[PDB]
Amino acid sequence: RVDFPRSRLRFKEKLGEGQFGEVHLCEVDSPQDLVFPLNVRKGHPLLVAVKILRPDATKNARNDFLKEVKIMSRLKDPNIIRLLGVCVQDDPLCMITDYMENGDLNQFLSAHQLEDPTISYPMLLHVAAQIASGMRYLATLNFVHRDLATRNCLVGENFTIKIADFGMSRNLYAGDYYRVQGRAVLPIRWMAWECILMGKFTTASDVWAFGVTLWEVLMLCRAQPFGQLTDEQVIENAGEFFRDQGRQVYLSRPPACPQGLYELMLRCWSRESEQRPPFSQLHRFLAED
Ligand SMILES: O=C(CN1C(=O)C2(CCN(C(=O)c3ccc4[nH]ncc4n3)CC2)c2c(Br)cccc21)NCC(F)(F)F
Ligand SMILES: [Cl-]
Ligand SMILES: [Cl-]
Ligand SMILES: [Cl-]
Ligand SMILES: [Cl-]
Repeated sequence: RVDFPRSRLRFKEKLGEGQFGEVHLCEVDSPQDLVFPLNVRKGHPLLVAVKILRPDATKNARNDFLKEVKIMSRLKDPNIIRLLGVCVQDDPLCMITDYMENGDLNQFLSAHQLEDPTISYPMLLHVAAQIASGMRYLATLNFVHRDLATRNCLVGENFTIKIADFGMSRNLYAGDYYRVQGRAVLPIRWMAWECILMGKFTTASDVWAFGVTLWEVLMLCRAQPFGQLTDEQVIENAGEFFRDQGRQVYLSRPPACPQGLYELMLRCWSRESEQRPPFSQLHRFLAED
């Protein structure tokens, strides 16, 4: 219940610039003194990522950061960001996690093509299975992510995946969010129809977003969901799911995706939230395959 020693965090480079803070890549000085679940290979650099709140950030930003610490303090799964430690008794407030050396999954995967930098079909399924495993864990906690997408996943060594949540402000992904003055920013292309129409976010809407995330993976992250349709058309499509007159449209089957796997995606996009498969089944399907 004690702070990680802030003085042992040695800056190396900036990983991200946020509205109210920054994420740094740091080395941990003399880490064997602290093992704090640090995974140290003797005499090698222990690299960590540190999310830091600017000390002069607004009171509201500090309040939101303190709530994030509370949420993050519960998350203990190999496929979700895990806290190695925090520095919160004094400023700047910080949260420390393992460094994932290959960055976000969208940028990582889009450099690859399906093997004839390549990636095999079984490896794509292994990536997707890890995401499903992380979401399965969140579901056991009754924790709704609300923004699952490949841009919010991180890649480490050997295609290991962890689910994160960068928020909605990065310029690189601005086109993935729908902005209206005075409203929440919304990842409409990943959202179940009931999220769009009623603002109802649940584990079942996380399953829908998982279907879209799986589609992205099988597209090698080289296409945006519903990419030829306008934001207005995507919102209109949510209405068609509600109306249930056969005019709703779905993401198409990726070239890399067999029909059986596409049918799993379609189950994730069931109109009725209760008919969507649970993450325990999605993981089993993908891990067997
Ligand atoms: O994970 C979170 C929220 N959260 C993040 O998103 C990040 C990690 C990713 N990030 C980065 O800037 C970045 C970029 C390249 C990187 N390489 N290696 C690490 C790394 N980080 C944003 C900040 C973070 C840290 Br750090 C500490 C504590 C929480 C978080 N929430 C859990 C759930 F909701 F999703 F389940
Ligand atoms: Cl710091
Ligand atoms: Cl863990
Ligand atoms: Cl390809
Ligand atoms: Cl591979």
